[PDB]
Amino acid sequence: SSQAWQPGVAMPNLYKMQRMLLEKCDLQNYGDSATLPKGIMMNVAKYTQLCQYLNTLTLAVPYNMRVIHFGAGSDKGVAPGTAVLRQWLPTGTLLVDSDLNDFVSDADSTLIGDCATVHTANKWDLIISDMYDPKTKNVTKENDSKEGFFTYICGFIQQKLALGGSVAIKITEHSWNADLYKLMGHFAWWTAFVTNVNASSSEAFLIGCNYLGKPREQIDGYVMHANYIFWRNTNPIQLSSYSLFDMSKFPLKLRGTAVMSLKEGQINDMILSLLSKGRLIIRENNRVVISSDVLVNNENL
Amino acid sequence: AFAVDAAKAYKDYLASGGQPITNCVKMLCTHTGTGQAITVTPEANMDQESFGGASCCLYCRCHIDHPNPKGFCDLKGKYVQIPTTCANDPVGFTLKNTVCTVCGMWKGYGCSCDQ
Ligand SMILES: CSC[C@H]1O[C@@H](n2cnc3c(N)ncnc32)[C@H](O)[C@@H]1O
Ligand SMILES: [Zn+2]
Ligand SMILES: [Zn+2]
Repeated sequence: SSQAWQPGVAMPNLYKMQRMLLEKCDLQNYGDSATLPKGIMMNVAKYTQLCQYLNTLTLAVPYNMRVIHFGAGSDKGVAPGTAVLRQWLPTGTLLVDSDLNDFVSDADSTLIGDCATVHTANKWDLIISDMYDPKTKNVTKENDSKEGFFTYICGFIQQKLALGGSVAIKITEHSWNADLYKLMGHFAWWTAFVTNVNASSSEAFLIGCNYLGKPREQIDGYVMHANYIFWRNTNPIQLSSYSLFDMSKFPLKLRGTAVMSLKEGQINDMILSLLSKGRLIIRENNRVVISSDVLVNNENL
Repeated sequence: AFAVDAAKAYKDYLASGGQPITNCVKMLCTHTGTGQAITVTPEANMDQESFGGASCCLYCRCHIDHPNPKGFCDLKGKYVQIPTTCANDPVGFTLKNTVCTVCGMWKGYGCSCDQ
């Protein structure tokens, strides 16, 4: 359809509402590759389309915005996704990124280590994760909810995502977590978004739009992943790089969304409504302070 | 008295026919920008490519200290515009050329302050 001129495809609501059983993911156009513009890396293209899609949602965009990006390194030692995020986000946005393996980055600060070692004093307005372990792509094993970095991410969202904030967390057929889907029901809105450049992969970004800090909907994550796979299994997506050629409206608009430090007892239905519309961020506005736990060992004898 | 001269090593490597550093991060953009050399957002014009700055910095990419006395990097966290004819070697380009402190264009690749 006209989907080929979009940055990608978001899971249609009717699929979210089903009760499917989990099946294997078999993509009809599996193995096809999109033709990328000359000299553009897959991950620049993929992040550009992700950001083009996020431009269509009701993201809160305050002054002094704070964004953290997990899984930001590449096997090449650079950070293409960070470079796109920094291009997309308003100038001056504080951007922190992180990966297991060492890489060089345009982020304001970079932490190298397992994401479980990462701690921050402040809350965040946006969390992006491209974290992935290709060992999960084992078709010979049962496909169960994965923990590891997904357990970290769930706790990190509940502890350090500002009310009103948003997330985009990469999943695949085998790299997913039931609690993460359940946590999507704690946002004003959510979806699973597939980039058109990578439409032949079971990859999606699980996007939570405007965090409410409480369940708005009760989601069974095992079923929702089954619903997501059923959608992918029955809706081939035409590979497309069309949206990469129109960059004129790319930068995220600095909305100046209001930031307020509120205590729990003060969040009434009026606050919850503003949060739900991308019109309010709740967090302190203090300094951004991060750290990574380092395990110390002396292997001398 | 001893410090490694990475710039001279890369230059010599290039002149001996070495393959330029690869995987500099090229950005998507309109190519309707100002054309200035190093900017907070991609500013390529029709004759340039815009790149993530850290990925085009020899010191960042080689994991070595920056010549700056405070260790500050000119490129990290910014975007560098490279002439399309030189985009096969962004690291060599940024290391061999100079930005005009008046107009912000590359000397000899956009700076018209000598006219
Ligand atoms: C961008 S490709 C996937 C990225 O996720 C990163 N990653 C995978 N698992 C973890 C983890 N537990 N902590 C931090 N980064 C991770 C990998 O090092 C890789 O660079
Ligand atoms: Zn540098
Ligand atoms: Zn000049």
